[PDB]
Amino acid sequence: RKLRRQMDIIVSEVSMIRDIREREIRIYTDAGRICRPLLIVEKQKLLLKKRHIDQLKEREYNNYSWQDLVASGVVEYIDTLEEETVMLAMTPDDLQEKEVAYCSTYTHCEIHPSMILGVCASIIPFPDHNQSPRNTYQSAMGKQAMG
Amino acid sequence: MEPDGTYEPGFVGIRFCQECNNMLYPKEDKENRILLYACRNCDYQQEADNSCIYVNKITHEVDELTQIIADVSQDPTLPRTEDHPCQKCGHKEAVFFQSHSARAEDAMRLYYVCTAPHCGHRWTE
Amino acid sequence: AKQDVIEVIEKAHNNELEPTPGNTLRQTFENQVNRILNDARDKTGSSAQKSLSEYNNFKSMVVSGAKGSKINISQVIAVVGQQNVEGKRIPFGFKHRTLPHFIKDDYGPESRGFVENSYLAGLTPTEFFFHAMGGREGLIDTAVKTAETGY
Amino acid sequence: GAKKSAIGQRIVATLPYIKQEVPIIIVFRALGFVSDRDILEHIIYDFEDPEMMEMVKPSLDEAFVIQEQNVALNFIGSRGAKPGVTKEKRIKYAKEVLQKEMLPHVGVSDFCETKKAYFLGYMVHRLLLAALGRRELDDRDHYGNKR
Amino acid sequence: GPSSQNVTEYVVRVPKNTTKKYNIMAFNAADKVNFATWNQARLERDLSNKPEDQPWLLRVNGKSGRKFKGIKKGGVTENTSYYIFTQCPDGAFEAFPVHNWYNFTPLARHRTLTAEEAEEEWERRNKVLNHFSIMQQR
Amino acid sequence: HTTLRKVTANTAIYYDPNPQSTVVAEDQEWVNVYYEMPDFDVARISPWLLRVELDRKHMTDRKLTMEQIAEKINAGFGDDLNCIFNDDNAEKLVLRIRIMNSDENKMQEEEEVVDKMDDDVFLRCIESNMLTDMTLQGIEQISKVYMHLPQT
Ligand SMILES: [Zn+2]
Ligand SMILES: [Zn+2]
Repeated sequence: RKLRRQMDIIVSEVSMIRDIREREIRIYTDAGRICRPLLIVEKQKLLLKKRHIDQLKEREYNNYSWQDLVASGVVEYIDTLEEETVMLAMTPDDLQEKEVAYCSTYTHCEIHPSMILGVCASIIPFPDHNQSPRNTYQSAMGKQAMG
Repeated sequence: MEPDGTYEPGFVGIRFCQECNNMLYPKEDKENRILLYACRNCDYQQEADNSCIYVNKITHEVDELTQIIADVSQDPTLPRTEDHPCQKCGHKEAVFFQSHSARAEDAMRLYYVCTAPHCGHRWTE
Repeated sequence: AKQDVIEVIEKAHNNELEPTPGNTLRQTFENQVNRILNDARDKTGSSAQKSLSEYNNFKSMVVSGAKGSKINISQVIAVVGQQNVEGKRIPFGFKHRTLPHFIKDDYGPESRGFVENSYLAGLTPTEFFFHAMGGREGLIDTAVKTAETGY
Repeated sequence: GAKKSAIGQRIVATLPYIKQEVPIIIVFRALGFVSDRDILEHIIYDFEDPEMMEMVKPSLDEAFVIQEQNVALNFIGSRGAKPGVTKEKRIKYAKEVLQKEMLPHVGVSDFCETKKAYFLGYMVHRLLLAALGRRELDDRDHYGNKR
Repeated sequence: GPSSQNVTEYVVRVPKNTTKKYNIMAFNAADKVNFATWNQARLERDLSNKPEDQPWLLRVNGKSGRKFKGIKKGGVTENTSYYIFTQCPDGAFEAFPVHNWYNFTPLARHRTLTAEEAEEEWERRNKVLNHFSIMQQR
Repeated sequence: HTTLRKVTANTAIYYDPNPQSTVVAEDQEWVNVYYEMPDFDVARISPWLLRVELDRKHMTDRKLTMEQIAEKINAGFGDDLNCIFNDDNAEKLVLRIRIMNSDENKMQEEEEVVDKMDDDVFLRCIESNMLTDMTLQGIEQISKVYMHLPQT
C-alpha cells in the first residue's frame, strides 16, 4: 500500500484486498472495475491537512492539481471489492468527535456524502426530504425537459 | 463409567499405502479376527491401530477451537470491545464477532479474540 | 426504543435468550426486534396524530378522506420508520454488514434499516440510501405485477 | 441402490467441448498425478481434518476404474469428441485440450501444466468449503464480482 | 567453537564457462528417498512412444528397482537465477549456474489396473458392489 | 414426521468382534447385560459393530423410550438387525447394533453371490437407510414443522 501511495504501481489500477479469515490476498489490475476516490485517515485522524488546501487555492496561478493531491497519498482509489474491507467514516465531523462513541479503526473517509448521486439526481434539491421513488421520477423527467 | 464426559478419539483417514502412495481401506482377517488396512491396487497389507473406521455427526463440536486464526485480530472493520482481561494476558481490547458461516449454529454467542500479545488467546463467554 | 433494542442484543450475546416455540434463535431475535421498532413507530405516530391542531390543512385532507392516510402524517411529522426488502430488514449485502460505514455485525436498528428522522428533518446519508432500497421494491413490483395480472 | 447411502458427494466436472460430465479425479489423472496422496494434496492441503478427508473419499472410490494418465486421456477423448477408434489420437487431442482449453488464464503450454493442477484443485477446495458450510455461498450480484 | 563464537570468510568464484550443464533433481519429502540404499541407477529420456524437451525416466538399480518420472520445469527462473555454492579443497567457495529444473516423482513397480478391457462398462454397472475381486480377476 | 436422523447426535462404526472384551471398556457392563441374547450364533453374526449416540433433548421432546426406538427399527428392518441398548439411567442414550446373517446357508457353495463387498460397507448402507427412512412416530411425510396455536 505504501508503494501505491508512492505510485510505484498505478493507483487507479491496482486493487489490493486481503481476506484475513480466509488467508487470501487478491490483487486486481484488469480493466472494467468501478472505483471512487476517498480521503485517507491515519492513527484515528485525517491525513489530509489544510496546507494541501492552500496549494489548491494556489492552482488559480500554479501547476498544482488533483494529481498532485493523489501524489501526496492523501486520497486513494477504492473498487467495490476492496470497499468491503475498509472501515469508512461518513464525515470529518464524526471521525473527530469520536472517543467511545462508536469505533476508532477507520481507514477511509468520504470526500462528500452527497456524491453518491448520479448526474440527473443531482439537479433535484433536498432529495433527502423526498420519498425515494419520488426522486426516481424526477431523474427521468429532468432528463426529459427542454431548454 | 459415567453418563457425563466427552469422547474425541481422533479419527484417522490417511496412513495411506507406503508402497505406492494411495488410500488405505479397512479389511478383515477372519483367521486372526483382527482389523487390517490394505491398499486396493496392490498386495500390501498392514495391521490397524484403532478399532474405529468411520464416524458421522457430533451434535456439536461447536468447533470454536479452530478455524478462527489469531490474525483475525487485525481487521479494522471488526469491533474493539473495552470489556477486559484476556483471561491469559493482563490486557484488555478484545476483538469480537459472532459465529459467521452457514450452519452459523443459530447461536448468537459472541466469540472473542484478544488482540494484545502475551496470548493470541481465543475464548467465548 | 433504541436503548431497549440494545438490551435485546445484550440478552442475545449473553446467550441468556431462549427461542420461541416453532422458530429458530435468529428468527426469534428478529421477531423480537421487529416487534419493538414497529411498536415504537406506532406509539410515536399516534403521538403525532394527537398533536395536530384542528386548523391544520394536512389533517383536513386525511380526515376528509381525499388523499393519503394517517401513516403519511406520521412519516412527515414524526418518523419515516423501518425500511425493508422482501419483508425482512436490509440484507447484509457486504460481508456481514450493510454499508461500509458500519462495523461488522451491527444489528442495531440504524445500521440495518430503521430511519429515525422525518421527511421534514431530512434523511442522513445512510438513511437516505436504505430508503431508496425500500422505494425500489415498490418500483419493481409495479412493473412485474402489471405483466402477470395482464396474463 | 445400496451404493453407500447418500450420493450427495459425487463431485463431477464439466469441461469445454466435452459431450459428457466427468468426475474431477479423472482430470487429475490426466494431469498425471496418479498418486492419490498427491491429488489429495492439491485438493486439500490440510489433511489434518477428518471431515474434509471423508468428504472426498467417495470421489476417490469412483476413481478406481482408471489408474493411468493415458487411459484416463482415452476416457476424456471418447467422452468428449466425435467417435474415433484411433485411441492414441483421442489421447493427443484431449492432451491438447487440457493444455489449451481448460483454465487458459493459468496457461497455454506444457511448461505450465503443473500450475493448472493447483488451480483446478483450488476450485475443489473452494467448493468443499461451501459444502462444509463454513464458507458463505457467494452473492449473484455483488459489484466486486462485476466488470 | 561455532557453538559459542565463530567467523568464516571465503572468496566466491565463477568460472567463465562450465564444462557441463548443472541441473536440479527434486524429490517429494513424503517419498523419504535415501540414496544410501541405491547401488545402481539408470537415467534415460522416454522417447520411443513418439529429445531435449522430452520427460526423464529414472530407473534405479535393477529392473525390479524403483522407477521414477522426471518432468521439466517451464524455466529455471522467470525474473531471477539460481546458483549452487560449493566448497573447494583450497577452502574457497565455487558457484555454478542452474541450466534446468526438473521435478522427479515416484512410480509403482507393478500396479496397472487398466481401463481398456471393460472397466468403463463395469463403471456403468458400478453400484459400489465389488472391489477386491476385480483386482483378483486381473 | 420425526426421523431417527433428527434425534441422533452421532454415529460410529467399530470393529469389535469380541463383546466380552469390547473396544470400549466402559461399555463392558452392558455386554454383561446381554449374553443370553442368542449366544449360539454370536459365532455366526457379523463382527462389525455399529454404535449410535442420541440427544437427550430431542429424546425428551418426543418423549420416547429406547425400547420404542429399538422395537421400531427391528420391526422396520426385520429379524436381521440385532439390537441391544444402554441403561436408561443416564443423561446420555446410546444404541449398539450388529447384523445377523442367514446362518445355515452361508457355507460358501459356488462363491457366495454377494460379489464379496465388505459387510461394514453394507453397514453404511444400513446406517444411511437407518437415518433417512426410519420414521419413529413420524406417521407421515409432512416435512418437519408442526406449529401449535392458541386462538382467542
Ligand atoms: Zn498400495
Ligand atoms: Zn490476551
